[PDB]
Amino acid sequence: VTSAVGGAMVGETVEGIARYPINLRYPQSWRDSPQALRQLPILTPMKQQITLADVADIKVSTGPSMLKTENARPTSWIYIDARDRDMVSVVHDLQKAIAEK
Amino acid sequence: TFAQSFPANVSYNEYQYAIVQARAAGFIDKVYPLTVGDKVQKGTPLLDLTIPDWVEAQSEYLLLRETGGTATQTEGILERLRLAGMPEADIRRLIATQKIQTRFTLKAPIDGVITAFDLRAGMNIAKDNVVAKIQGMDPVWVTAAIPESIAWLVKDASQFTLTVPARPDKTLTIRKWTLLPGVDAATRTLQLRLEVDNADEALKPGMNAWLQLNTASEPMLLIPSQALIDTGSEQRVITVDADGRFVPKRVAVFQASQ
Amino acid sequence: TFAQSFPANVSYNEYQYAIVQARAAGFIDKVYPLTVGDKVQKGTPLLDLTIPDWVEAQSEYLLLRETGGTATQTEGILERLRLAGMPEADIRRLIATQKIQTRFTLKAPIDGVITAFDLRAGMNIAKDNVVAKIQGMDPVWVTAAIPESIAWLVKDASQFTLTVPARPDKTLTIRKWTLLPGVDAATRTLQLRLEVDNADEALKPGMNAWLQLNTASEPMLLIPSQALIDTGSEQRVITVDADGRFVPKRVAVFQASQ
Amino acid sequence: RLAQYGISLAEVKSALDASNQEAGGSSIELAEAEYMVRASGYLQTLDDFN
Amino acid sequence: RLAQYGISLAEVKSALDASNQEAGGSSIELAEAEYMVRASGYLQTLDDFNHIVLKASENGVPVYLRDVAKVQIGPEMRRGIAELNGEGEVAGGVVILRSGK
Repeated sequence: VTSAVGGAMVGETVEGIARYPINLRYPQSWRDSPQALRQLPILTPMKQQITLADVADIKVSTGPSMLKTENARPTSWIYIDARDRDMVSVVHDLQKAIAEK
Repeated sequence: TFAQSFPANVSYNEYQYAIVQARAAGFIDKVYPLTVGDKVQKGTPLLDLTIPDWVEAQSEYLLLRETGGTATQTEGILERLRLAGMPEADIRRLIATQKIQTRFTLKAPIDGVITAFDLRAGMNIAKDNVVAKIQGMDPVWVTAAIPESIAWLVKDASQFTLTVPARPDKTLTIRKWTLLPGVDAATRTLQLRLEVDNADEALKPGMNAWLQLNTASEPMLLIPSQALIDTGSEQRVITVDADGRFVPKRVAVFQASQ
Repeated sequence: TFAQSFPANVSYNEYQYAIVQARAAGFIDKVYPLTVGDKVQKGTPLLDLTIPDWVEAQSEYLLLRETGGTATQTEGILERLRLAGMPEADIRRLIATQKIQTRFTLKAPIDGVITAFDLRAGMNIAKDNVVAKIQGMDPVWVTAAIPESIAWLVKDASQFTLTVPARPDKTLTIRKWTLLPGVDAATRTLQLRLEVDNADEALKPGMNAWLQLNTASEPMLLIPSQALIDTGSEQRVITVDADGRFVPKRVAVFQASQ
Repeated sequence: RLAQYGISLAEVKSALDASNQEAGGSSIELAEAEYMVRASGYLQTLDDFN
Repeated sequence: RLAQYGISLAEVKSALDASNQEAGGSSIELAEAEYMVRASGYLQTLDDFNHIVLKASENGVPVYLRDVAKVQIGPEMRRGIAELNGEGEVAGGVVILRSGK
C-alpha cells in the first residue's frame, strides 16, 4: 500500500549539498482504480502469486477531508464576500437571517 | 473488455520428448562431442556401443542362409531379433551385408536440446541408463500463471497476445492455448499453456514472457471512468440536458477496466 | 550503444570426459597413489584388479592352441572374449604369453583431473562402480551468463573480450563461441560457451572470469528516455508540432540503453 | 503451547509488532477528485489479537 | 518480474537501503603522514541504481535491480504549484522577513 500503490519515499541520493528523494512503486496501470487495486499483484513470502483482494477488501468511502481545530474544538469557517455594502450592515443582516431561518 | 497481464515462462515442448536407452547391455566404444545443454538434430550420433546379446541368433540366421533354410525359418529368426530389442535399421544391415552386427551407433531420435547425458567414454551401459534426454522447442511452450481468484477472467473467447522481453523485434503467433485442469498448489495459480511458433528458435526455454489477455463481458451500459463519481455509498454521473442543463443521475456500477 | 561486462566461469571441457568402469566384477589387488583433485595423464595406472570372468574362455583358447584347432575356431573364441568385454590389449597378452590373464590394470584414457575416485584398497569391484572420473581442461571452457533482455543483440555479436581476475595476462579477444539453446531460469540469463587454449594450465576450473561486450545496434528511431511517458500498459511521448502545440503521440518501444 | 507449536517467545513478540499500525497509499484521482488510500491494521478487538 | 525472478518487494527495499552510504576506515600512517581511508558507496548514477544486487547464485551470477524494475528520473509529488500569467508552470521563490524587522 505504501510502496507498491503509494509512492512512499525510501531514501535520498546525496549530491554535494543537495538531496533528492528515491522511491519504489508499481507502474500506474496497476494502481489506476479500485478495481485495479483489487488485482494488485502480490508475491507472498512463500512465493505464492496472489492479488490484493485475496487478503483485503477495498471500499470507497467518505470522511474527514481536513480537521480544523480551534482551542481543541472542531470548527468550520464560512467565507462571506460582500463589497458593495458596508460591513456592519451586512453582519447585522446576517445575524438576523441566521437567527430566524 | 477486461484487460490484464500475467507472467509466463518459456519451456520445452513436452510432446516432443525423447529419452534414449540401450535395448541391451554392453560397453561404450565411443562418445561424440556432446553434453547437456547442447542442441542436437534428428540423426545426430550420440555414442557407439558394443552389444553381444544378439550375436548368437544373428549367426544362427546367417548359417541358415548358407544351409538353404526356408524363408519361414529365416523370418522366424529375424522376429526373435526384433522382439529382443535389436533396432529394425540394424536388422536391415544384417540382411544386407550378411555380417554379424556387434558395434552399434545410437542417434538422436528427434530435433531438440540435450537435457541429460549420463554416459561418457570408458563406461559400461545398462538398460536403465539414459544416454540422452532430448526435448524440442520448435512449437515452443509458454505457460502463464493466473492467480486463482481471477479464474473468471479467462474465457473461451478470450483474446491472447504474447511478448518476450528478450525479443522486442519478434511478433509471436499462438498456435493454441489450454487452461490446465488443476492449479499449481505451490503458487496457488491456474496454469495456462500456450503453443507458439518458434521455427527461428528465438524463444529459448527459461525465458520470460508476458501474457496479455482480453476478455469480453456481457453487454452493459458503457461510459468513461472520469464520468463516474463514487462517494462510497452512492455512484452518480452528470447528465447533459437537451437545454444544456446539467442534471445529476444515479447509476449502478457493474465493473470497470482500461 | 552497449558496454557491458557479463559474469563468467571457467569449467572443465566436457568433450574431454572419461568415466572408467571395470568390464566385469572382481576385487582390487592394489590402488595407486591417486585421489580426487590429482592431475593425471593418459596411461597413468589407476588400480590393479583380479577378474575371473574370462578365465574359463581363455582356457578354452589355450586348449584349442594345444590341439591345433581351426583358425576360425580360434578367431571365434577370441571374438567371444572381446565381446565378453576383455580389453583388446589384454587379449594380446593372452596370445603372446599363452597364459590365462587374471590380474589386470586400468589406466587413465585421457589427460585430465580426477574428479571422482570411488574405489580404494581392500574393496570388491562392480561394473557400475566408477574407478575414476577424469576431465580435461587444456582446451578450457568458459561460460558467460548474459541477461536475456539483449538476446536480440548478442545473436549477431561480432566479438567479446575475455578476462580472468586471477590472470591479467590471459586476457584475449573472443571471436568464436556458441550461444546455447536454453537460458538459466533461476537467473534469467543466456548461456554463452567459449573454448580457450590452456596448455600452460593457467586457467583452472572454478576460477571466475568476465566477458566484455562493447557494441552498437542497427540504426533505429531514438529518443531521450526522459521523453517517454510510460504507464504500465500505455507508453507515449509529447511531440511538439510546428506552432509549438503539445500533441501526445502513441509509440511502440523497442528497448533502451544508456 | 509454545513447545507444542514450535514457536519461540521472540517470534510471538515480533508478530505482535507487525499487527498494530495503519498505512497510507497516497491518493488516487477519480472524477477529478482526490481519493486517499487508507489501509487498516490497528489492533482494536480481542479477536484481532487472537 | 518480481515473480519471474522470485524476489519480494521487501527484499528490493532492503537492498536499496544497503547501497547508498559512505564509510570511514580511520587512517593509516605512511611516510609519517596520515592517510584517511575513505570508502565510496554513494548512489550517484542511474547505473548505480541498476546494479543494486538482489540475489546471487553459487555460480556468481547476480540478479540486479535492473532485472525487476526500470530506474527513471521523474517528478516528485508536487505539494505546491506556481503559474505565471496563465501561460506556463514555473518555479518560484519567496523571501520571508523576520517578525519585527
